Amino acid sequence: ATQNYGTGRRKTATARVFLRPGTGKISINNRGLDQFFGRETARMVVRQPLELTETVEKFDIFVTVVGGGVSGQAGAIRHGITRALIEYDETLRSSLRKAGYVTRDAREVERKKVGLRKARKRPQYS
Amino acid sequence: IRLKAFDHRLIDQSTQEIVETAKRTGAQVRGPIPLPTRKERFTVLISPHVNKDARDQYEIRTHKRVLDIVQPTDKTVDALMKLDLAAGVEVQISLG
Amino acid sequence: QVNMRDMLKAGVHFGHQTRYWNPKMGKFIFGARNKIHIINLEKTLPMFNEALTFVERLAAGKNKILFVGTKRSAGKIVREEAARCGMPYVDHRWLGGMLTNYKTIRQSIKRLRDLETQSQDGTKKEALMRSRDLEKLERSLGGIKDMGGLPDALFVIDVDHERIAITEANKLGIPVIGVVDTNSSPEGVDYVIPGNDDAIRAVQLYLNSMAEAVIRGKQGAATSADEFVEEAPA
Amino acid sequence: QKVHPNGIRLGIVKEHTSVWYADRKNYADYLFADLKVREYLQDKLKSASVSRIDIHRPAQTARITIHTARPGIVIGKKGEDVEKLRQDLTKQMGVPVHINIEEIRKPELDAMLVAQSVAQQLERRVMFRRAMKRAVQNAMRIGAKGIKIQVSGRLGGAEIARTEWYREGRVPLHTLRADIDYATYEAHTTYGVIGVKVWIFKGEV
RNA sequence: GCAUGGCUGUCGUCAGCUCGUGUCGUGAGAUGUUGGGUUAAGUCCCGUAACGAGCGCAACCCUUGUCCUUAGUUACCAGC
Repeated sequence: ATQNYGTGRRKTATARVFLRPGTGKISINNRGLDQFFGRETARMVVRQPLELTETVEKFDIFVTVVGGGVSGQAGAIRHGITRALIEYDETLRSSLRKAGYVTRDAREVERKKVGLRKARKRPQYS
Repeated sequence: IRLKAFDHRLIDQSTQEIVETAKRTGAQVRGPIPLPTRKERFTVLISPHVNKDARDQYEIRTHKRVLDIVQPTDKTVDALMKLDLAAGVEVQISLG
Repeated sequence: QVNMRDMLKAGVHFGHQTRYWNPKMGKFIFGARNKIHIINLEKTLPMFNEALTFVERLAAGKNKILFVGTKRSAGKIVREEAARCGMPYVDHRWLGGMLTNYKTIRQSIKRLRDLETQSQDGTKKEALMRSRDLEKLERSLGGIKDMGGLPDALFVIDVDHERIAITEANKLGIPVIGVVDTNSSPEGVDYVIPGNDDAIRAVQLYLNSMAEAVIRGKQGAATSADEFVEEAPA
Repeated sequence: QKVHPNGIRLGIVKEHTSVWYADRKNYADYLFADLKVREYLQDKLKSASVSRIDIHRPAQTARITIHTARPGIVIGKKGEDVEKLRQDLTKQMGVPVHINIEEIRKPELDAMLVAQSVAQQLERRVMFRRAMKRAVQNAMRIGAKGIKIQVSGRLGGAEIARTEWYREGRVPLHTLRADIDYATYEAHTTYGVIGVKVWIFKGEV
């Protein structure tokens, strides 16, 4: 059919993104988009790959995201929807490889090592 | 059926010793399902008299593994339990 | 060969210069025309004919003759008029310690006897990691396929270039067939050839005499290989 | 300094000497059995050299495979020691005990068997090096590709702690792919305590 | 703990440290291991009285990041 499955992970988050033709229906975990992400700039960051590919009005969007942090789930959707947009063709492939959206951000947290206190901070001597 | 052992070169090599040796006798047994793994870290000090920042840390694992029958009509695996236990596998029975 | 116009046309008579000089060689000189030394023309060919007399004397006696003198410019005639079953040769720089450290070279020819056959198989770059080393071993150990014994005839084409092999020869007592020049010293070499190494014709007309005298030595050895068993012409 | 050459390869080269699963309520009640078994058996089998004592636990009892390179000393006149110990291993380990004995053909290629002979020679007042130049070449006529033997201790001297070091062949230690044996048996002379380390390197992979 | 074994710190995860045979030196030595280029690296290439070999560095191991196959309860809810 026209249902399109999109996943995306960033900072231990995971978002199921479904994409199908509709009229601006943006719903996440049975919540509105302005209601879910309370008072942040990432309310527009989830639209940034969408408005780049000039399809902001032409699809239903159904998002289910689990785990992660507050602004880590918003990055999971942004990576998640870019994989769902490229199930169509590779016409928007070059519009997103150049945009720097398709690559999953590999930067994950680092473990505490013995002798040190943080991942790299160490106590003071004299 | 549920299985507990200490290394995946036994416990995931004894399920085929049960899946083949029960599906042969007619009854349907589905594919085994993995579970989450026990992981226990043990950081021990290494010097006899003290020098604290030299340490060494180990880890003991426990692999789990769950089978699933469909139609119970075989007591064949009930006799073939001493065969399917080899060295360090424990099998609690849940004959679904 | 023994012909005089072979000596005149090849460019034998001329030397290096007048300041590059050695008075231990100066007995065998003729003049100093136009600041370039002219070697003697009349004492060469009695010495040159008697050198081939003892080449043929060895060549029918079941032994080896070694050709050296690797210069990349004019040593290709040594690459060309050799590589047959009775004469080893060399292609790269003479290794420091070969006649005296021959026990090591017996161990390093063990790699040579495999990596030709080992390239039957040929991961991807891992084949190139070992087929690269076949080029260097071909470059140096390739000319020697013989193993066992020591060569009974060292034919040095240029004495001033390789004092290494002459020193390692006289530690063992093998004959050295050297070709000296004006500037090089006539000491360490056994059967001298007071000639020149400054033309492609002179380096070729010294060596057509040598590889022919061993063919007739092998033709003499084939004449004498029946003498080894049968006694009627022996 | 040189982390133990079994503890880095439990996995890719070797395996444990004892396999049995236990719950968290009985895990520390099978270890104290299996650790005073090995102190018992080696004090009895001081001769008839022993390299490895494996223990399996099948369903509810036991199994033990004692390895000797001379089984006829232990099985003497059809198990006069076998059934005698099997009565008395149960008195330390309440389950019924099996005892099984294999051979260690090529006894000069396992490190415990070699290093027990070093303590024997160095307590007969044999020279510290004539004992060991011959204990490596004998273990190189047949078998291994590299041997290190370190002999450290008093070494006969007054106030001397020197280390003999002799090596033959090839021994890697930072390759996890390889297969290395290791053993430390000691020696009590009439003065001082000498410790001996052995690093027999068998074939790789 | 200056009679010692065992076990750990340290220089320092720093790129070094040695041997066989050979030649030079009356000898202690030295050469290989220096030169040009290059490298996280005695890592490589070209050179060269040295030719080789070992320890090390690299890789072999673990984990994290992409996809594929095998698997669906206690996990999973797109379709019903």
